[PDB]
Amino acid sequence: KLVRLPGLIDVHVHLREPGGTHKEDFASGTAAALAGGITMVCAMPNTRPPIIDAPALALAQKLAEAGARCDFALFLGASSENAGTLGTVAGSAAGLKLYLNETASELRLDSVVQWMEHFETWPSHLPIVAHAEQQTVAAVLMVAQLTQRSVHICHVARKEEILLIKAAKARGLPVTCEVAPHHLFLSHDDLERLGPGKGEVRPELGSRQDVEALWENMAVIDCFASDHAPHTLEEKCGSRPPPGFPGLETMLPLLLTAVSEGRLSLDDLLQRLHHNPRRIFHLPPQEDTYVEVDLEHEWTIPSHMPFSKAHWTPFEGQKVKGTVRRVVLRGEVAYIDGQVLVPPGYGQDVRKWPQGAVPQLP
Amino acid sequence: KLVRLPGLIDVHVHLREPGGTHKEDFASGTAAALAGGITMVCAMPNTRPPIIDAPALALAQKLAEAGARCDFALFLGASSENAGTLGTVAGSAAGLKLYLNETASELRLDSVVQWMEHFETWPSHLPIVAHAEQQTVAAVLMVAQLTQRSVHICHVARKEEILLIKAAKARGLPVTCEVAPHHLFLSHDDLERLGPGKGEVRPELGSRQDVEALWENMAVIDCFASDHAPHTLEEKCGSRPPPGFPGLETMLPLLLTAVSEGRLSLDDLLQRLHHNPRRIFHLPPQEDTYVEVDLEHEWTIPSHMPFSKAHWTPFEGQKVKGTVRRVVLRGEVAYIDGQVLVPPGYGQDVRKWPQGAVPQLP
Ligand SMILES: [Zn+2]
Ligand SMILES: [Zn+2]
Ligand SMILES: [Zn+2]
Ligand SMILES: [Zn+2]
Ligand SMILES: [Zn+2]
Ligand SMILES: [Zn+2]
Ligand SMILES: [Zn+2]
Ligand SMILES: [Zn+2]
Repeated sequence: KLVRLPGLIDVHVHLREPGGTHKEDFASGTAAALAGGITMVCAMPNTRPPIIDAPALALAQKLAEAGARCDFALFLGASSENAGTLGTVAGSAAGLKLYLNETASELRLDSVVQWMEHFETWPSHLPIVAHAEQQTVAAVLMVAQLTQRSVHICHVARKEEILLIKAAKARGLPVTCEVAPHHLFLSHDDLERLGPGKGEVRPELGSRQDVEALWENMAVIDCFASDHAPHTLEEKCGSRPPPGFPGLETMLPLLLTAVSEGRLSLDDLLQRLHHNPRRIFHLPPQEDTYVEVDLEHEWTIPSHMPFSKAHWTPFEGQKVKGTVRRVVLRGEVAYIDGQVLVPPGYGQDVRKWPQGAVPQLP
Repeated sequence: KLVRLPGLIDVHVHLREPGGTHKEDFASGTAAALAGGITMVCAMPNTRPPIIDAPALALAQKLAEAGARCDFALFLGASSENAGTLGTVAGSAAGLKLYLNETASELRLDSVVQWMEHFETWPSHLPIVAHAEQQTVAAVLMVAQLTQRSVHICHVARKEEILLIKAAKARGLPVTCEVAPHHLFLSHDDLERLGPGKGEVRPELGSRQDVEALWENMAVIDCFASDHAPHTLEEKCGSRPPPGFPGLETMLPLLLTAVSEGRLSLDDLLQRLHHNPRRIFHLPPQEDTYVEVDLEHEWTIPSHMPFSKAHWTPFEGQKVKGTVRRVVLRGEVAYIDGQVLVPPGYGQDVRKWPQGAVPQLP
């Protein structure tokens, strides 16, 4: 009755530690990952302090080693000050994250010249991912070409963006992309229900035509990734709502529902949650690691999933068919039927495994 | 000084056992694979007897288990009689092989309707690969669409074929392809030297414009695979030369030379010899498995490589930069500097590993 899947990978999560641990920490965020059938996560650098230099990465690595319940890699973040300074630690990171749109954070880049500097100085064999919306996609693609290397575009959300990427792929350009579940399963039609606080996310929810274009262009999507971005309900409904949705616990049930409806195949899902994450980010296999899912059980998403400290979900009320029943991680039962059974600290930094270093010429 | 690579995969080898063991057997062919930095091979079904039914597959599996030195999967072959009969054994095979052009073998299909029957009856979640040259590529793509599934095109050799595949990918069609080293590193310009016997291969050597088009369209190539097709020199130079070249021992040195010249990157190589083979064929990781190569050593390909029983090579006289120094397979030293150190029978059928079954809906 159960379907065995390999260990799934989410290349885009915000786990809030250090410095935002009321929103989530490594222990709670990785519990949510395991409950969502995810055994490896790549954590974004917009923490407090942000992971923009070697001391901050060293702290984050120890916090993750002590708190993570699944395996992980940590991104470095590009800043206005750190181009040319990350060479000694770069290979220990998941990749470099460029935040190219609106942020108040120390990740703000004020000029395309700063993007060029990062593309020129970051080691050429290591991943670069970008938060790049609308015309920014075209702009960062131009920088990538000028510097003759690849780029991965995070959370593609619009017809405009997926068609631009499609055209770049048709020209043989080295660009990959990911799409998040909210941009496949929610739209403007849902803003009335969510309200303007809860509904706040970047990239914003798309029109129905945006959603339909992402589905029609599934072939262009290399990865699914949650952009798990936990904030509490008080923050989402307060005066200055921060953008982002929690998503680890709902991503796989939503996508399994689509598989059951024939909207994409099981293989299409596994390419996008396993094989393509591995190959774009050079992430190693996990021995003795698998996920068992039940595809027959129908349930309704509640007002909050059990594990994320966000303690809310924008998918409340959607009917899904697909449940995570058991997760085994490196030979140990990590999750069964609503209970996480590996402690904080069971998870490891995959970039420290011999098989997890990115291959490079001498 | 040495570069560590993951265990490379060759999805297209002819190992001649059962029934052609003067040309190669599992033990000699897998020794050649290991010496070429390959730790997993997918063996084609055009043996004697051909692997076209369950009894023949059972024999071949035991011969491979007893003789193979690296890990493997075995293809089933489509025949004019076996559509609808392979369902119980299909999941144990690498995939189904369709030989769509000229053959005298029991793999000859005489009608496109027989291709349709195979596409309709072979389990939809399992791989199908085709030997399809020139217009046959377009024809089998049509059959795939009619049956709404994917296909993988073997040894793409021509500008015509790579551009057709490029156009299909631009339309979002589920097609992947592989290219063999002889179609990247040899051309018509080499037929004078090779002669009409040794030079016989299918698909035939291309023009210089064919070769240049494959390089220019590297983005369209999903995999490299040798089409290792050993025949003895007596056969190649005799009255009725069979088509095919040996290639396991020369593939990686040729491609490492191209990497050293900047013609493609190390990552481009590893996508095509590791990640994409894994994901197209659902081949499992190999624990504690890696290849160490030396990129500085220049050498000239001799008149025959050490291991293949073909005892000749069409690349004789080419200068290469790139050598396999050490192979470790599942924790054991399998090859060092010209000596194979695992015995016949060390290799295993990866389709019998729990992680090597192709995932499917219940
Ligand atoms: Zn983002
Ligand atoms: Zn991302
Ligand atoms: Zn994000
Ligand atoms: Zn890799
Ligand atoms: Zn062939
Ligand atoms: Zn092939
Ligand atoms: Zn062949
Ligand atoms: Zn797979």
